[PDB]
Amino acid sequence: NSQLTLRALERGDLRFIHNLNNNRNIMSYWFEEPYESFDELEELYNKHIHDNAERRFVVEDAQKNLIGLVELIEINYIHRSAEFQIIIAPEHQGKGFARTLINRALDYSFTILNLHKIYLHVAVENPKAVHLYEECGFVEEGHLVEEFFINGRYQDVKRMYILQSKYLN
Amino acid sequence: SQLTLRALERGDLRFIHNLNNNRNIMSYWFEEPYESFDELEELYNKHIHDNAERRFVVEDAQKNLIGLVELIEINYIHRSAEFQIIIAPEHQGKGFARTLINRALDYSFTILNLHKIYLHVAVENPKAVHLYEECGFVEEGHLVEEFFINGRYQDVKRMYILQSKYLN
Amino acid sequence: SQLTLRALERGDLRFIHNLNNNRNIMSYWFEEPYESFDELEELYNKHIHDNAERRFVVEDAQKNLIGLVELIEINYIHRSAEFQIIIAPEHQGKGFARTLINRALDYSFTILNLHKIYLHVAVENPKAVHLYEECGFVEEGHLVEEFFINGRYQDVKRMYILQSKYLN
Amino acid sequence: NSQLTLRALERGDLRFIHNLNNNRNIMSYWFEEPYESFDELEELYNKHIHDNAERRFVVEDAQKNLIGLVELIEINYIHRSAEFQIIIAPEHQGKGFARTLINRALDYSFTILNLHKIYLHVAVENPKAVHLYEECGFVEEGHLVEEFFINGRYQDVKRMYILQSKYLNR
Amino acid sequence: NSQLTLRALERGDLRFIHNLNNNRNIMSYWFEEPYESFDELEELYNKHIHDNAERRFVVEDAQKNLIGLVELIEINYIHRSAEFQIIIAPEHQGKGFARTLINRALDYSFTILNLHKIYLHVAVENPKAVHLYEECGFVEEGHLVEEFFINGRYQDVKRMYILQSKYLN
Amino acid sequence: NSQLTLRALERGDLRFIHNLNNNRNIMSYWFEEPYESFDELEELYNKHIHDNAERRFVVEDAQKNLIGLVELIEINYIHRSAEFQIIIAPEHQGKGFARTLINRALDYSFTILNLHKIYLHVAVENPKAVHLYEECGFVEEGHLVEEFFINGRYQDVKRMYILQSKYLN
Amino acid sequence: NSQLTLRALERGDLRFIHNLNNNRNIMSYWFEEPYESFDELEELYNKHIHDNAERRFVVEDAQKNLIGLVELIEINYIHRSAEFQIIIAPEHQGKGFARTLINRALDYSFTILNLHKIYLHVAVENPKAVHLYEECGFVEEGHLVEEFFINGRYQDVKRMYILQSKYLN
Amino acid sequence: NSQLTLRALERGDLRFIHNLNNNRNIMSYWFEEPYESFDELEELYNKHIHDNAERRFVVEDAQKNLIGLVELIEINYIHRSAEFQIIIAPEHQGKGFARTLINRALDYSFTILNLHKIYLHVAVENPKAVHLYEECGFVEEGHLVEEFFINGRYQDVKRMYILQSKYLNR
Amino acid sequence: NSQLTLRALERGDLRFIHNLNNNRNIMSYWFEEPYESFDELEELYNKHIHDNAERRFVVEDAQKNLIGLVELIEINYIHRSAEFQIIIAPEHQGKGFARTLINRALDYSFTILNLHKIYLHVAVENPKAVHLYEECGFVEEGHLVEEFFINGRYQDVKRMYILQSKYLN
Amino acid sequence: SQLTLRALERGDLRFIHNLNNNRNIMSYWFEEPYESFDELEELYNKHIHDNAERRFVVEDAQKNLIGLVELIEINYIHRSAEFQIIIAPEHQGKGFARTLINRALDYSFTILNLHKIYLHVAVENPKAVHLYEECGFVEEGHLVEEFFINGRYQDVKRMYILQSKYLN
Amino acid sequence: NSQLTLRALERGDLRFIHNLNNNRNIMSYWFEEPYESFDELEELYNKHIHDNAERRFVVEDAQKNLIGLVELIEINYIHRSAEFQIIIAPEHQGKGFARTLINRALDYSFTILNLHKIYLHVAVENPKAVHLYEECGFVEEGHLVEEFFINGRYQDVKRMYILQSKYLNR
Amino acid sequence: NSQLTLRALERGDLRFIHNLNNNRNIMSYWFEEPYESFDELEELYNKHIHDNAERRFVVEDAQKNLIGLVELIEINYIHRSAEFQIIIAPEHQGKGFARTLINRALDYSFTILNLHKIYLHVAVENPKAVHLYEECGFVEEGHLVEEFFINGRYQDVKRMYILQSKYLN
Repeated sequence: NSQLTLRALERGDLRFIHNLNNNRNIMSYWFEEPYESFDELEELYNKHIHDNAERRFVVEDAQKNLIGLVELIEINYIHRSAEFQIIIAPEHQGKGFARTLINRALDYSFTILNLHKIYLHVAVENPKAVHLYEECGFVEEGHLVEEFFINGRYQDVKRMYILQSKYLN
Repeated sequence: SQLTLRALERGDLRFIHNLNNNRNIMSYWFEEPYESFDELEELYNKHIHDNAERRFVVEDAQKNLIGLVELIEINYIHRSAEFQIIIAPEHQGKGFARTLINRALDYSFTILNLHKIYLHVAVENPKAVHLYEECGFVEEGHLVEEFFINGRYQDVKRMYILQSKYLN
Repeated sequence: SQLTLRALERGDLRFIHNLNNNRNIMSYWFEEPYESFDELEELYNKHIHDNAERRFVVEDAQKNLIGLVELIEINYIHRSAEFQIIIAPEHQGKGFARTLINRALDYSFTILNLHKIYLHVAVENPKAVHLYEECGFVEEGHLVEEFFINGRYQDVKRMYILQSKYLN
Repeated sequence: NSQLTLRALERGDLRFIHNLNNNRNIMSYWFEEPYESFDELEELYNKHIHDNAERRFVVEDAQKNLIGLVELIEINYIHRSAEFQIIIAPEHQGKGFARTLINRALDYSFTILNLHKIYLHVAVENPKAVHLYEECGFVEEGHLVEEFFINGRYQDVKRMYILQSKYLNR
Repeated sequence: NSQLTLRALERGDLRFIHNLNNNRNIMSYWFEEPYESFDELEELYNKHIHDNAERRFVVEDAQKNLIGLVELIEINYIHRSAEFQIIIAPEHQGKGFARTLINRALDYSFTILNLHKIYLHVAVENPKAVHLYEECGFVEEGHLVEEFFINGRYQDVKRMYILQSKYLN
Repeated sequence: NSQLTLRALERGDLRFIHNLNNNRNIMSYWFEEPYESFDELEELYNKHIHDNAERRFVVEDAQKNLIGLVELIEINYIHRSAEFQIIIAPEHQGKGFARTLINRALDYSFTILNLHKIYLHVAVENPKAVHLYEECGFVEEGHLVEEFFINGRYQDVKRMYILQSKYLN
Repeated sequence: NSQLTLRALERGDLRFIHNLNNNRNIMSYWFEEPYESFDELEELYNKHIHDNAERRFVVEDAQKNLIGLVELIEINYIHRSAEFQIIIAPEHQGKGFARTLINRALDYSFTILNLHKIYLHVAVENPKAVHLYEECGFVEEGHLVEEFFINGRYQDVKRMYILQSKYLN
Repeated sequence: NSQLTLRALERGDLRFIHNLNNNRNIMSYWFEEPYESFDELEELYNKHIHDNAERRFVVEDAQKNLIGLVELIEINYIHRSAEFQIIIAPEHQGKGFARTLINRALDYSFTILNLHKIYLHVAVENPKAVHLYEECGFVEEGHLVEEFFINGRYQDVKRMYILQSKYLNR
Repeated sequence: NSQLTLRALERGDLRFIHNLNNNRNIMSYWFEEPYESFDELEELYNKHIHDNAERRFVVEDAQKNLIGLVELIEINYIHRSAEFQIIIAPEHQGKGFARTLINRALDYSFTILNLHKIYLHVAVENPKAVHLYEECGFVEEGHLVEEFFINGRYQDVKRMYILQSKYLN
Repeated sequence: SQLTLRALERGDLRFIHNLNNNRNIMSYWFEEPYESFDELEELYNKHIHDNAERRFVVEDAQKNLIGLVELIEINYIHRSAEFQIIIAPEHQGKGFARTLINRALDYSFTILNLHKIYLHVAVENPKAVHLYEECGFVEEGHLVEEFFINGRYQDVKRMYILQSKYLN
Repeated sequence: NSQLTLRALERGDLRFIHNLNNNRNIMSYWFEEPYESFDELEELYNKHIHDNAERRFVVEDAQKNLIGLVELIEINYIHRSAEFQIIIAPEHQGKGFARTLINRALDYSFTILNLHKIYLHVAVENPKAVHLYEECGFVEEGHLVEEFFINGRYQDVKRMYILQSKYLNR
Repeated sequence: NSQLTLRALERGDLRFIHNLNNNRNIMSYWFEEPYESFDELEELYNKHIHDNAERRFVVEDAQKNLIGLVELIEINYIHRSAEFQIIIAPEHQGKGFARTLINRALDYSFTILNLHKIYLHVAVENPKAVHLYEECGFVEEGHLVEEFFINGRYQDVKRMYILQSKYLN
């Protein structure tokens, strides 16, 4: 709903993020191996406290339930571009929060970091997310062929993208 | 009258963090409303001896955390300092702005021995530029599209006040 | 069916230490049954980012610590990995061997994208070499007097299984 | 020709590399700023000596004249994919060398590194980069809109790729 | 002239820099104290070698003579702004290289660094400096009152500024 | 010949090593990538100067020419085993120095290092290598199936091994 | 009274010292800015644990109430001289403990460190302290003109002093 | 004369500084021990490169002959006051240079550093130090009793001062 | 009894080991000074966590009572030799556990580290231990004359020894 | 008889600190009665392995902290050591001096194998120089104005005793 | 003869020491591996500069020709005992030097170090090591069975000793 | 003579120091072992460069020849005492430079270092040393019995001492 907010990740939030980072199936559409020790994650978090090339956001409702995660990575201040990554948690999915949350990472990228472009990557075989993004104003700019090994085979992905004005206006 | 002003300590940091992740308060500082505690704590721990800033916490007599005030970029040759100010939204509209701005000019001019104090303020903050004008500040600057805030390029004033006019 | 497989954490380490100081279990790994927690903890803390190994903990649904499984010497050119396995003596003879070996080949072949998996197994372990044979492994090696264990020089098998045959 | 070879980027080759990373003409198509200290080149070079995620190639002829460079970067060892890029030094361009150099690299990635997918990012306003790349076998899979700011203004670039599949049989 | 080119500052140049930072005529016009040991200068360098908020340029002619120093400082990245500062060696002044070297500077920022605003601070009693900024398109936006104490007295400086739009177009 | 002697690897030799580790003909037969900067090589050295699980030998003739490299690696200490590897410089191949240099190697391990087992891995399609190990007393014990990807293709290698007993006696 | 003692400062004592270091008015006659974070103080304390150039003493009664602070700083073992600094706390002042406490810092400087001279600095505009010191045997040796910025203006101070014998005898 | 200039103390000037810090004649009035390693001079020099609390001046003539030094120390930026001291090398004393050197320093402190008060500590048994200092405008504000042990015995020193007030108008 | 086990020393075990390291009389037949701070010991323990040249074992019964300590030191993997050291605690002595425990350090040295020789050192004036060792298969190989200062005078000691087969067979 | 002597540990340090800030006890050691715990703790942590000193704590059977005894400047060539001793004022005049001095000479001569033990004692300590004389020590030194203590320059004795005379 | 002297092992003497620690003939009786980097020799040398537990002696003649070495190791300062060993460089063996060298060492240990017991470990298959050692006064106290693996096979060594007692009176 | 001057010890002098500390004739008379590597010497130096409890003097003649070494050690600061030690190079002995170099030494301590007591320790069987201290005003105050083991035997030394008063006056 409108109650949904975003907030900078925090050390208190690191069990909730670990639990999602070890879920084979949540992690399956992020193209990332489900194996992170709470030691490795914790330490990767600390090493990156001051890395200005990312914003990692924890997603919350009103009753203070952690809904999921929005991430901006690969922020380049020269070309003004960033990669966006969203995970809604197992217990918070199929509830209709996607549109909202995706739209606050643009709101953020665009109304705060003054970015020129946000781009994502999405499995053609997760053809629910691609309609979600479309319906937010993202257009397809590449059919990456056999990019990422997911689940026993090489799987294709769509690079999608929305520009700053487009969102802002 | 009941409003004291004292240095920033450690069990002050969850006050600061809170306000530091608020859009409607940070924008007025132009800053980005993203700072985790780790960042906050660690950046605190690195300036602990930096003699170029005075970070103050505003308290009442009941000792409840009223706001903060900063004297940043203190340059000891030209004796210039900037002044930013924040009242927590929960102590706004109480008539605390004038008192807290004068203690800040009272610390700068009567303790630090400074020559200039300067602030930057959003132009769209029309009931605020007055405040500082009303405290003896005068615009010297119309900054065209200094800060990108809330979707667009925006203008802020550079205002200024000297020891010569606050002490005299 | 009820057996999950997940990365090695910190409040896992008294499980590991225990088994790591057991003769009748370590010998089957050829290793020495001497490792204190300090050694264990500190060596853990030094490979935390080593991307050449995947150390997994076996749990049930009741979440009781069933065993561990390791993918060590992962070489990303030849895509070969070794596979060691341990079930705590208190979950032995329950019929857990096949399930846990297949999840290990399922992690190696379908997540890591590996070409080879290889294990070493005592020759005197005659109801075990079968197990892996029975899981699609085939001896390529009779290692003459590789490991000194339990008083004498002893032989182990080098067995192997490819992504080509586990996926097909 | 056949004289051209690739080898490990060494410490002594950094006054060669600095000079090309400070050239506006070369860099502005590599999409990176034409600015970098020898000190930023060498210290960044020292930080990455052990990084199994890249191979950095100084290209030489038969008389050891420094011709050009070749990177293979972002070397992921799950998906087995990398990014491939190439400069040929202003003094050795337009001599029919690019293909040998693309080939050698794809030979290295595929017959040695064992990668599944070599991909390159190429600008539309560089029509002979696109072309040479097609000749060598690369396929476009993308057209990225105003993805990089380059010389006054936002420009599109293409993505093009070959698989181990395609290169080891032709 | 067309022989003036900008290149990154280098260690082997840091003696030339040293001579301009310990000269009072030039550093007055930089609001900064003309005292800086070769060790401070060089330790400061090493300290800011990876620092993305500045670009420090040496200026060469055709014969590899050393001309001057262009700097872009406080490259802010949200707001896309830098402050521009310059020194033309004493021996090399009043040959009309200024405009071409303020030109090169506006070029970098706006064509490569994709910044919106270039801004400087120019001493009101250094009007030569004032009149070189105005022909390159700078506009006054602040009259900073008693900003710097210099040669025994507190002076005024002008903020002047030029925007990306106005440059290219 | 009797002029071939082993001595510890030295820093001043590490250029000679450098030339064999960046050569593809020789490193194929070492199951290892022919790419290694002088900095990796030399930083790796310093890293393993006190490390008791390897002995790294340079091989000299009478005239102090540099011949080759003998290594003993993974000197395990419970089980008394090492793996033996070798390279004879290209210029120095096929003069029949091999046996004497595999000989010296078996000598060290078994007479000074009191190891029980010497073992190697030899590329099946590098049979010259195979036939040099068998005359020095090595016995095959493994046919490692598709162990190394090399020149575009996954190959087989032989484990071969020789025991302390069989050497001395 | 005679019950008053002195004891080396200690980490347990650091809230009591902080509370005095942030009192504009206690700190006003010490010429020192009232702004020390409990972090800065704590850290300055640690950095100086072994600095033999100071003695920092906490002042206590019988019931274990912390009365104030006596400090010796700038101890020079060549000329034998030190600066003395006393603060009695807000809740312990106007009680007649000054004479006593001042006399145990001499007792200490003189009977223990074997110092030759103790000197202080005192605002002419805190003309209660100057009579206190006089009445302890301190004589005036300079009228420092406009030394220290206190409270909106430059204020004068008396350098005072008592020699070793003078005290000891 | 007018040829004399002050500049930043550099690494190369420390064999000049060592030699004066090891001279009993010079130091014994500066109140400091005539003993210090080059190693103690250079390592202490390295520790203080960034210290905004001091300015250390090598004085030179027109031919860059090393004449003397000048410190301004204890540079407090609330009270805006400092201590000022000066040696003139044994080979360039008694040539009428001291005033230029005091002036230059007071020019630096007042027209650049922006200090409110420059103070010096001078010995009674140095009557031409007291004198030169008066000529330049300094006022005694103190007479410190046996404040320093110097050559066998305890000696008094005076304190003398000028304000920015007095120097910028005369 | 047969219930007796050995286990790698551990940080929890360090009061029990300290208490024995400060017993003049237990430490008297170990030729070692009874003075180790729990700080020195603790720190010596940490420094040696990964030193492969020793095994320090804590001895336990069934009810989890710490019986004493067995130590292997000076393990040399080239000659295969080690020094063995046993202490049974004050409250666990004269109970008949010696034979057992000595025989598990051989069992360990011989069945696990694959050592060739274990040797000890024993005061001729502790002529109970020498019969204990004899009765375990240790033979005397030197009468060290006036080796170790124990209790006011230079005392002689027997170097004793048992070989691997001898034990194993 | 009931008095044991053992090494200095960590939960010993508030004993030591206490005595270390006492004038009437430290003076007899000539030392300065100023040492904070931080100094004490940290200097402890730096000599933990220094094999030139043995710092002992005196306990009774009831295990109450009776005093301390030190063997400092142990030189392993000349085999000389100094010996300082302190009984807490609350265990003084109990007749503990002789027993505790002999255990110290018993540790030095029969464990450390030392040749000399030497102590320095205030001359104005006339019922103490006797004590050590009475334990076999003999003045070799009248140190003129060694130590400044309690307002004035003062003399101390250098006394000495050898392994040759304590063992024989 | 009387020209021979011992002195502190210095940094410059390590290319002399390396060469003897890499000789199979010399080392194989010292019971240590004939293998060690200059880097392992120098870094181990750097780690032990302050170690009061050893004295390491380069032996020289009258013309400073490097003759041989001498260690005294495991220098315990309770029991006052040490291990003593000695090499004489292949080019200066069989010239009647060993005794002087053993003597000098026992002079150092007993008249300077003040040790109670100097002990050496000697191999049976070195009958003139045993012999020379007896001549100098050393007594066997042990015969250690197959204590070291040396040249293909396990060998026994003897232990031999002299006390300060015996050496300071003969 | 009047050409003998003291100056601080310097790194470039530390070879001269090296030659006196490895000479047995001279170090016997210093109660210290004539063995000290150039690395120990030079690492010890660096360690005590800021250390205020010693002054280490080299002694030069007019021609910059290197004469000897004067040291002041254990400069205690409460009690104002140092120990004085000296070496006159062998080549430079018995020319009557001693008194002037013991003189210079007493001069420093008492006129610059404001110490009350100079003390030394002189080997009873080194009476030449004894008779040089007595004419410079030293007085015996201790006969240290069997203090140092030297050339095979434990000797006696004299404490001798001289006071500030007696020097100047």
